[PDB]
This record gives sequence, C-alpha cells and structure tokens, in this order.
Amino acid sequence: KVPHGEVTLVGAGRLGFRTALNLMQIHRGGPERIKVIDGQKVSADDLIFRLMGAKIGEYKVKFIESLACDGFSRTVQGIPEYITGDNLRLIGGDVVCVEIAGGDTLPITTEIIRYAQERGAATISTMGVFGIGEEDVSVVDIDEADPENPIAAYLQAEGIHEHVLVGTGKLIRDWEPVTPHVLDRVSEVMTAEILKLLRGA
Amino acid sequence: KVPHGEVTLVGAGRLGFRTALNLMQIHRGGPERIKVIDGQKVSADDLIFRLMGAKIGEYKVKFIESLACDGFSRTVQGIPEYITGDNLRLIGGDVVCVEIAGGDTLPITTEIIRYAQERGAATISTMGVFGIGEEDVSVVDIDEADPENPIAAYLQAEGIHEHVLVGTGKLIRDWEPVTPHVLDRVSEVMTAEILKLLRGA
Ligand SMILES: Nc1ncnc2c1ncn2[C@@H]1O[C@H](COP(=O)(O)OP(=O)(O)OP(=O)(O)O)[C@@H](O)[C@H]1O
Ligand SMILES: Nc1ncnc2c1ncn2[C@@H]1O[C@H](COP(=O)(O)OP(=O)(O)OP(=O)(O)O)[C@@H](O)[C@H]1O
Repeated sequence: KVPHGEVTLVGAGRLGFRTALNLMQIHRGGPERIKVIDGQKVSADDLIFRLMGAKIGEYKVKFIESLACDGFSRTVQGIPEYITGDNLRLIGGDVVCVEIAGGDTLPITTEIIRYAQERGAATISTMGVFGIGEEDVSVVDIDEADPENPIAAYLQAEGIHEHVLVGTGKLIRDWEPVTPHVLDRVSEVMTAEILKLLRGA
Repeated sequence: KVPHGEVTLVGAGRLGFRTALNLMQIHRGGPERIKVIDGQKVSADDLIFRLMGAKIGEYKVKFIESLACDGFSRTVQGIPEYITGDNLRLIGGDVVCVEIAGGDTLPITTEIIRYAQERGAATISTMGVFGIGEEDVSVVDIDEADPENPIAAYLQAEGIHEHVLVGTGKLIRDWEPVTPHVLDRVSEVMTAEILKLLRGA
C-alpha cells in the first residue's frame, strides 16, 4: 500500500497548514501528491508556522513545500497565489479541500467546487471553525446540512451537491474566537474525510 | 552523483518542451526539481506534443508534469500561467531559463532575470532560435554579446549582467523559419548550459 492520488488544499493558513502536516505524515497509503495554494506570507502572528521554523515574510506554501526535502517520497507543490475566478485551472486532482478565511469567501468557494467537480474531483470544505475548544466537530453532506448555517444556505442556493462539510458550525457572527485546539480537531477530521474521498476516486 | 537543485523553465512550447524532456531524462545528477511555467494549451499545430500523446486542449505544462508519474525520482511541477509583472513570485530556485515566444517578450524577459537574480537564481535565455538546420548555436554572456543583436541590445540597455544567452543569433529580420532540427540543437546546448549553471550553484 503505497501513496496514490492528488489532494489540493486551497488555503494554507492556521487550519490548512495543519491539514497539510497531517496529510504529509501519512504512511502505508494516503496521497502521492499534495498541492497547496495560498497567496499569503507568514506574519508575526503566525506563531504555529514560526514555531515550526517558518520565517516572517516567507510564503506559507513555500514553507510547507520546504518540508518535503530531497528524498521525500510524496510530492508537495506549493503555488503562492490566491484562487480567483481567473485561475481555476490551478484546480484539479482527485480531492479539493477548501480551508480559506478572510473577506467574503463564499462566491470563490462555490466557483472552486464547481470547477473541481466538473473535472471529476470530489470536494470538501469547512462550515464554521469557531470554538473555545469544547465543541464537537461534525461532518455532513451539503444536502443534509443545517439550512440556517449561512455557509450551507449559500452552497445549497448555488445548487451544490455531493460535497462534504466539516467544522463546529459556529461562525463569525457568534461570540467564540478560534482556538488552536479547535483547529487541531477540525484538521484531524478533515484529514480523515479527505482520505475517505481519496478511496472513492 | 545524485539529483540536486531546482530549475524553472519559463515557457514550455516547441523549444521549452524540448529542454524539459532533456532535463527530465538526466541521470547520475541534474536537477531534483523541474518547475515548468506556461499559460498555453496544446493545439493541433503542436505536433511534437501530439506525437508524444498529448491531447489537444491540455495545458502544455500539465502534459509535461503527466510524464513524471508515480515512482519518478525527480519532481516536475507544471504551473499553467503566463508570467506577468504581477506574479513574479512564481520565479525562484537555482536556475531560471526563459524560452518564451509570442508577442511582447523582451519586457517580461528583463523583469524575470532581475527578479530571479535578486532571489539569487542564475539566469539563461534565448538569443534568436531561427534557422534551417545546421546554423551554429553559440553561447555568450550578456556583456560579451554582439550589440547588433536586438535581444542583447534590449538586455544591455536594461543593465542586465551575468546572464547567459543561447541561440543561433537569427531573428525575425533573417529569412529563415524555425525548424525542428535547430530546436533540438538549441535545446541540447540550453540543457548543457543549465547543467553548468546548476553545478556552479
Ligand atoms: N482565494 C483564496 N485562495 C487561496 N487562499 C486564500 C483565499 N482566500 C483566503 N485564503 C487563505 O486562507 C488562509 C486563512 O488562514 P487564517 O490563518 O487566516 O485562517 P484559518 O486557517 O481559518 O484559521 P482561523 O480559524 O485561526 O482564522 C490565509 O492563508 C489566506 O491566504
Ligand atoms: N509571459 C509568458 N510566460 C510563460 N510562458 C510564455 C509567456 N509568453 C509566452 N509564453 C510561452 O512561450 C511558448 C513559446 O512556444 P512556441 O511553440 O510558440 O515557440 P518556440 O518554443 O519559440 O518554438 P518556435 O521557435 O518554433 O516558435 C508558448 O507555449 C507560450 O505560451
């Protein structure tokens, strides 16, 4: 049982970086290729990166690529760009996981899931990653998801189907911030659901 | 002798596909990573690509990366974008080779060299690749290049130094078309010159 299969991670911030580390450490299986796409640099406030050795001002993705040194047997590719309506061709592979934050992310998330499912990729993304540590992380297909969750509401109005959602279901409006423990939990679950989708391919 | 270092080929058409194929069949050394960057899709006119099994409509770079299957012990990365003054970030690693054609290529060529050399990459590009078959292929540093050549002239005007040019010297003003043999011979010397730059690093 060797690696096979390509996972693209659009978004490699505090969450996506955890997802990348988890996928990169997989043995007896998991993906052969990991593509990570994010336009942002490591800042002072990115302690989880700096604690692992990233320098302030280094592209996120380039740090993550750097961990797959000469000899590493999976392929890790980082592309230091934001996904826009204009570079969807950066998206294919076998599974596409969207873990982006900042601004309004729903129209791009929708454009990413269409394009990828068009090309035959299974899709997964988050539905709220707020929490103080003591929240459950749940997983639901889009057509069972809570229609009061703004993320599910938006994706269901965009007529998205066969799309996995992970997270705590707490969002920016309500009071809880984002703690590292909640992100570790959501990352673990996300990794497990990516591997299920990878098997389905 | 083992694979080490990264080469970036900006442009992967008739000529840059040939230098890719060369670098990807190196053994007992050569680069560890080959990064191929080109915005263009394979067309019916691209026979070299078609005869090697590419489908019309495929990005040139996805094709190239596809040849590097599971098991391949160097890493090949295809980024299906044109370099512009906005995404120079894609430019990095140990050698960057510019083999682009099609419209306004001397500004973007200048910007790539300066941006690459500032991040410490060694740089190489073409100086005319027209010819009917046996014309000499010469190699020359920018500061030794003949200022009758419009490419040399442009780069010298822009104060480019420590920059290797390779080609036949024949340009649009010459009566010659571009033939597949002249490309093979320019690709072969390009490959040799990249390997020199890679060792010196
Ligand atoms: N269009 C997009 N394409 C690629 N990446 C994007 C896009 N929009 C945002 N991002 C990336 O998503 C990442 C969000 O990471 P960030 O650390 O800010 O939040 P997070 O991982 O959700 O964790 P937290 O829950 O702590 O905010 C950033 O690195 C950002 O660059
Ligand atoms: N700004 C750019 N960045 C990346 N690639 C580019 C850029 N501009 C042009 N190119 C690429 O340069 C390649 C040139 O390929 P093309 O087959 O047309 O000419 P060639 O390699 O010089 O061969 P010939 O000498 O027969 O014309 C194209 O695939 C094109 O997409």
